[PDB]
Amino acid sequence: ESAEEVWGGTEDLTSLSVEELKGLLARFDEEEKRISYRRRVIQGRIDVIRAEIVRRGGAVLSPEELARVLMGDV
Amino acid sequence: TRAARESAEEVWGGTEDLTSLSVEELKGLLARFDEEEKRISYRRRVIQGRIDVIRAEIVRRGGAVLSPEELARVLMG
Ligand SMILES: Nc1nc2c(ncn2[C@@H]2O[C@@H]3COP(=O)(O)O[C@H]4[C@@H](O)[C@H](n5cnc6c(=O)[nH]c(N)nc65)O[C@@H]4COP(=O)(O)O[C@H]3[C@H]2O)c(=O)[nH]1
Ligand SMILES: Nc1nc2c(ncn2[C@@H]2O[C@@H]3COP(=O)(O)O[C@H]4[C@@H](O)[C@H](n5cnc6c(=O)[nH]c(N)nc65)O[C@@H]4COP(=O)(O)O[C@H]3[C@H]2O)c(=O)[nH]1
Repeated sequence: ESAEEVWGGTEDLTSLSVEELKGLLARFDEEEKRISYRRRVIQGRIDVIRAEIVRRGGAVLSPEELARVLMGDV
Repeated sequence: TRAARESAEEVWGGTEDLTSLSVEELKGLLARFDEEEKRISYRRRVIQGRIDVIRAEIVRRGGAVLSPEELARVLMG
C-alpha cells in the first residue's frame, strides 16, 4: 500500500536507502507473481475458448490435443 | 508459486465449464476475457518495470550481499 505512493514521490532512487529498496522490491514482487499468474491463467483459458469455437460445440479435449492448444495452436 | 494461488480467490471465482458454453456464448466470453488480459498484461509490464529499476539500483550500491557462509547453507540444505 505505502509502496505505491512512496515510489511516486521519491522521485529518484538515491534518496532511498537499501533497506528501504528491499521493502519496495518485496511488496512489488508478489504483486507481480500473482498478476502474472492471473495473466497466464486467463491467457490459457482464452486459448481453450478459441479452440472450442472451431471444434463447434461441446469439444471434450483429449490430453493429446490440450498440449497443442496450450502452446498457442488452438 | 503458492502465495498467488491463495490470493487467487477471484481468478477461479465464478468460472464455468467451457465445454458446456454454446458457440454463441464462447464468442461473447472471448470478448470479455480479451479485454482484461490486455489490461493485466499492461499493469504487469509497468510493475515488473519498476522491479528491474529497483533491483538494478540495489545491485549497483549494496546489492544482494549474502556471506559465502550463509549462501553455502542455502545450497547445502
Ligand atoms: N492469448 C494469449 N495472449 C498472450 C499470450 N502471451 C502473451 N499474450 C498477449 O499478446 C501479447 C504477446 O505478445 P508477444 O508477441 O508474445 O510479445 C510479447 C513478448 O515478446 C514480450 N514479453 C512479455 N512478457 C514476456 C515474458 O515473460 N517472457 C518473454 N520472453 N517475452 C515476454 O513482450 C511482448 C508484449 O507483451 P504484452 O505487452 O504482455 O502483450 C502480450 C499479451 O497481451 C498467450 O499465451 N496467449
Ligand atoms: N513469448 C512470450 N512468452 C511469454 C510471455 N509471457 C510469458 N511467456 C513465457 O512463459 C514463461 C512464464 O512466464 P510467467 O509465468 O509470467 O513468469 C515470468 C514473469 O513472472 C517474470 N518476467 C518476465 N519479464 C519480466 C521483466 O521484464 N521483468 C521482471 N521483473 N520479471 C519479468 O519472469 C518470468 C519470465 O520468465 P521467462 O523466462 O520469460 O518465461 C516465460 C516465457 O517463457 C509473452 O508475452 N510472450
